[PDB]
Amino acid sequence: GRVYIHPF
Amino acid sequence: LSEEAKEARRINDEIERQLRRDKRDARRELKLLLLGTGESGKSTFIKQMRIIHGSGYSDEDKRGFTKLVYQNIFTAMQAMIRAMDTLKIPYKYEHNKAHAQLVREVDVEKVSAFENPYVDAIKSLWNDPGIQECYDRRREYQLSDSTKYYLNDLDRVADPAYLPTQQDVLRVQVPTTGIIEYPFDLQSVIFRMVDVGGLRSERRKWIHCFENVTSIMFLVALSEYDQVLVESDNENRMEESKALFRTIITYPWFQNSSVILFLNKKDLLEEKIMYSHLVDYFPEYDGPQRDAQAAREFILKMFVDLNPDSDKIIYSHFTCATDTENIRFVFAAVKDTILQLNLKEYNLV
Amino acid sequence: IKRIQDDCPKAGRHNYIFVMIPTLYSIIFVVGIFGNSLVVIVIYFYMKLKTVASVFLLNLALADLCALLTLPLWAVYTAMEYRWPFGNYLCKIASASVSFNLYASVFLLTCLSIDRYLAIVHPMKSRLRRTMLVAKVTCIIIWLLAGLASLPAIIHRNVFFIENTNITVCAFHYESQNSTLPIGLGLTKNILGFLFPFLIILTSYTLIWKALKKAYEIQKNKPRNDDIFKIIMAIVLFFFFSWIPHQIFTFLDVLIQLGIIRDCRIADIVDTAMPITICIAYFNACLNPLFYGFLGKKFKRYFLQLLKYI
Amino acid sequence: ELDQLRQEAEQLKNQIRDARKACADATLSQITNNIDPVGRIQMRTRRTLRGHLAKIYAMHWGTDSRLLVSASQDGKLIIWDSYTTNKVHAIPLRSSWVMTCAYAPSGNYVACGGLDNICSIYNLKTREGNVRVSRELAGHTGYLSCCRFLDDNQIVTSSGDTTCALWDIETGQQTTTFTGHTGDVMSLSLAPDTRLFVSGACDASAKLWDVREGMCRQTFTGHESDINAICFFPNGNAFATGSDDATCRLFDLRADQELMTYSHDNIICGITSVSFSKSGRLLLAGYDDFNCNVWDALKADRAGVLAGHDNRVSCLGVTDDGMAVATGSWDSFLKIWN
Amino acid sequence: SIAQARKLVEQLKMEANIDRIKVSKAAADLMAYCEAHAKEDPLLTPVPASENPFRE
Ligand SMILES: CC(C)CCC[C@@H](C)[C@H]1CC[C@H]2[C@@H]3CC=C4C[C@@H](O)CC[C@]4(C)[C@H]3CC[C@]12C
Ligand SMILES: CC(C)CCC[C@@H](C)[C@H]1CC[C@H]2[C@@H]3CC=C4C[C@@H](O)CC[C@]4(C)[C@H]3CC[C@]12C
Ligand SMILES: CC(C)CCC[C@@H](C)[C@H]1CC[C@H]2[C@@H]3CC=C4C[C@@H](O)CC[C@]4(C)[C@H]3CC[C@]12C
Ligand SMILES: CC(C)CCC[C@@H](C)[C@H]1CC[C@H]2[C@@H]3CC=C4C[C@@H](O)CC[C@]4(C)[C@H]3CC[C@]12C
Ligand SMILES: CC(C)CCC[C@@H](C)[C@H]1CC[C@H]2[C@@H]3CC=C4C[C@@H](O)CC[C@]4(C)[C@H]3CC[C@]12C
Ligand SMILES: CC(C)CCC[C@@H](C)[C@H]1CC[C@H]2[C@@H]3CC=C4C[C@@H](O)CC[C@]4(C)[C@H]3CC[C@]12C
Ligand SMILES: *[C@@H]1O[C@H](CO)[C@@H](O)[C@H](O)[C@H]1NC(C)=O
Repeated sequence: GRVYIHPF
Repeated sequence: LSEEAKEARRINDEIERQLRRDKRDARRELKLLLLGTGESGKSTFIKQMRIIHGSGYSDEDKRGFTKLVYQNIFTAMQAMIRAMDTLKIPYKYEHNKAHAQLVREVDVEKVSAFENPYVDAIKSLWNDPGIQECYDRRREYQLSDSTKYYLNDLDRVADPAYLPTQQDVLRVQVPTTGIIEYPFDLQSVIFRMVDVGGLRSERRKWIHCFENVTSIMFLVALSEYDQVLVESDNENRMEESKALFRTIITYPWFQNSSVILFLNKKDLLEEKIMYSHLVDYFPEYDGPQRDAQAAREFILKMFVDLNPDSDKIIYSHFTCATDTENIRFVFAAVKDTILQLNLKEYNLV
Repeated sequence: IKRIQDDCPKAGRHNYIFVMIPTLYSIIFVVGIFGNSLVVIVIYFYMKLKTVASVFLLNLALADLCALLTLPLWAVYTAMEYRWPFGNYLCKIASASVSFNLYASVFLLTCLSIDRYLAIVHPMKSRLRRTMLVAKVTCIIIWLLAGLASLPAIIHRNVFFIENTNITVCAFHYESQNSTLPIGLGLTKNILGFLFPFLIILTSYTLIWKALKKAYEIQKNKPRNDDIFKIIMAIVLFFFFSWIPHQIFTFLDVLIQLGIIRDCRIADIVDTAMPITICIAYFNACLNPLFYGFLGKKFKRYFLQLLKYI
Repeated sequence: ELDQLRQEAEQLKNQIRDARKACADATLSQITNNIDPVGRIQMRTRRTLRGHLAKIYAMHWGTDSRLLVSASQDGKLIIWDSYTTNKVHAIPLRSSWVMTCAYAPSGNYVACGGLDNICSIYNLKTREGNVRVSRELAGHTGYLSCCRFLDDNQIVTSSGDTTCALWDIETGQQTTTFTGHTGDVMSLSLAPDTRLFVSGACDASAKLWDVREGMCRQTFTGHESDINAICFFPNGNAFATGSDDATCRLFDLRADQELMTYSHDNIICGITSVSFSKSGRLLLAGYDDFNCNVWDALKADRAGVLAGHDNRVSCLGVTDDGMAVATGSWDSFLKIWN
Repeated sequence: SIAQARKLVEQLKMEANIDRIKVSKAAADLMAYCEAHAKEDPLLTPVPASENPFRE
């Protein structure tokens, strides 16, 4: 699925 | 933990709760240091603010001032007799010479009632032209400005059934050798006006007691530019008040304290500048020589120019011994003093 | 290490992001440490923490300092084409470190806004209440409330294995088309992080603006209308225009997750823009020492005293 | 004729100086040259009493050497227990402007005064509930700067009208007036036998008064600026004066001369308080640079420094038994050292 | 003025007749007292912590 890899 | 240690902590805990309540209630207090010149109407200035700030006077409270009323009439007249000897003005009537000795004999403290032999003594001297001429020269020697008021009201003061009117109360002065405080409760904050004009000791010993004050109130009379006092080497009173103003500002204690500069007796300046000139007492003055508003602004500028800091704010007001806005001006100047201090600590200003 | 597939794995993988972004992170880290740490010295040594203002200004400097601490970790994670070599326990902490401190930085600025409003618009009545104890209670409640907002981050954040590219990333997984719990993270940043804090900041500085106009016109004595009013406009607008790009793209990512947005042509820009908007959200942390510090006269003279002691 | 009297006074002053110049064989420094130095003095703050809201201006130890009373300008008179740091009494004063405080030797009374020109006596024991004001000693015309309990019914006060007085608390009227000074009297110290007492004034002179006869016996004139503190040597034949000159000077009653001067080039701040040790070897002095100094009273060399106050140290006392020293400062905190 | 002068010369002539002993005799008595009571001074010679009423 959506992989949100950002710091914040 | 013995039995005794229990009661010791019970007593200690009761005290710590009381100290917490007093610490909470002390946040509502503000200390203002009041510094009168001396000739200024400092007494009538404070009493006026108490009348306008509610309160009032009652017959019980009034009867206390009755003894002071009579005492003031003697002092008033006695100072006139002493000047006769100095200004070398003799009496028009020979009868007054004897009457003058009686007035010198009177002891102000011993006075407790006004008796017939003293009524005449004082009435007769007021009638004498020499004394009236000495009264007219009231600038040369320290004399009450309210003598005419009471001496024209001598008939009611003389009567045994006498009650001072609110106006008599306002003018009468109570002597003080120590600090007296006047609390004004404006609901939001209670002001503690600390009057230290009558300490009569070295100032360096007790000046540090007011290191954290919010503001300093200076009461100066505008009608002192021609009142050369003969006790010293014929020195102008305005110069002495300026020296006192300059000295107080330069103290390192009041580096964080604002200054409220009340200028008193502006109505008397208007009446007296008609026949008196400011340029011959202060050569730096350059005005119409007949305007009462040009002199006011010039006198104010001399006092403000004495401040070297350029960061200490000086608030100025003109009082005419009957202004009803004195307490409201102090609230506005103190509120504005707190606001600027808040801005500085927030790094906004 | 759980094994999953990335829905569209080419989003945000550009050459100019793997070099420019780690440079910005390092630059902000150097500047932010130099600035914020300087402020903490001044408040403890010269202001001496005798006033409520000191308590709030110290916490704001502390929150910005701690947010920058874990920045080098994300700088090298982005440098190596998004590969996490630090292990699960480190991504658990590093994700929480950024979210916790950033939430506290925003919440503290709201507290300064309300606290400044009381001390300026009501200088007389606030003296009874604005005591040191109330400052301590407010500060600890702020940090506790930031921890509860940052808690979903420390829970969902986890290391994953991307079978599509054989790359170990640590991130949040939106496995469901609804996935209500992870999207509560998205809306909390949007509502509890921008709207409510900005409405309070806007309201308080607007009422401060009116009061200073009335106060300066009544006295009319040597007023410095320029400096006080420039700072209020600078403070309010800088907060808005340094946080609004990130909150816009956070909202878009919420729409992507729900299913409203499905095309990867614009899921590519969203993952491309997000590193940029995080860089300029840290501008607050590296510039707060200026706006809330040295724009006043007191800190300027304190720094000159430090300069003399070299 | 005025010139004849002042010339006679000048001749008498010349005779006074000549007599001293004669009985000046050797200085105290020369006699104590071959003596063992005290060394370094290490004192640590055993206690720290908190509870005052504003600056502390005076403290006085009880005779039992465990209870001490302190005065602050917040309007509180607090009695502490040194051992357990428990407050025994918290008296609210009518005027918050207080500059002095005293503790009765019997332990039943305390006294205080200040810019109100009045000395108030508070009864501690036998008064159920709140302690009440037993007496209002009035009659001074300046701020009251020191008071010391001679007995339970006799207190000696010094004021800013350049005069000292001896009061009878029961009657309320002053019994004797000691007026020879030409400046503000700032300090007052009683002899161990309570038959003599020295006073320091702002005219940079100290005088020895006889309590019963009420006359000035000797005048000591070594200081340049104003004297802030004074204290008897335990033997009773000497006393030490601290002044704004940043120097402490020792005087001897029988020699009628200044013996030694305790000064340092670094010290430029005024001296606020002074006290002696039980043996008289250590002379403690509080300063305006926020710390106290301990001096070897026989060699005039510094032996220690009592730091730990961040504002001016205003008061300083040593217990009767010599166990502890209590210093209070404008930081609103008292500290007991050992 | 004149009255104050009369009092001052009276005080100065009254102050003159007090015989003054030599400093060496006086200075010796200061040393004699300090040595006799040196042991009893607790601040001069630190007391063992067992018999210290402060800090146990
Ligand atoms: C912070 C505000 C001003 C937005 C800044 C956006 C900047 C940092 C981003 C957005 C668009 C990005 C550009 C997009 C495309 C390229 C092409 C590449 O071959 C060189 C880098 C370059 C030129 C990027 C440089 C950085 C860039 C300009
Ligand atoms: C990195 C930033 C955010 C924090 C550190 C900023 C410091 C280094 C900068 C910002 C404000 C600058 C000050 C601005 C104004 C003056 C006034 C001048 O008469 C002396 C230098 C002084 C005091 C500058 C010193 C350096 C200064 C304090
Ligand atoms: C449990 C964690 C995740 C959230 C709560 C953190 C709390 C307990 C910690 C973190 C920040 C700390 C604050 C940091 C700075 C100050 C100001 C200083 O004068 C001491 C009190 C105070 C206010 C501290 C109180 C305790 C504090 C608020
Ligand atoms: C947008 C929001 C989340 C920012 C933070 C606002 C809240 C958390 C802050 C702003 C106002 C702060 C309050 C200010 C005053 C007090 C009074 C004190 O006696 C208890 C704490 C309390 C009640 C603080 C609690 C935390 C508080 C309510
Ligand atoms: C986050 C990036 C875009 C930086 C944005 C900074 C902007 C929003 C801030 C920083 C400097 C601030 C300016 C500082 C000074 C003034 C002068 C005043 O008379 C009008 C407002 C104005 C012009 C402020 C407007 C807002 C401002 C321009
Ligand atoms: C300076 C403040 C006020 C606004 C900054 C907006 C910046 C952070 C945001 C807004 C729009 C974003 C852009 C949106 C779309 C793209 C397309 C992509 O292929 C390169 C990055 C780029 C160009 C983003 C760069 C960052 C960006 C420019
Ligand atoms: C990843 O690993 C698998 C084996 O597990 C291999 O077949 C594949 O080629 C590798 N690379 C990619 C891009 O899948």
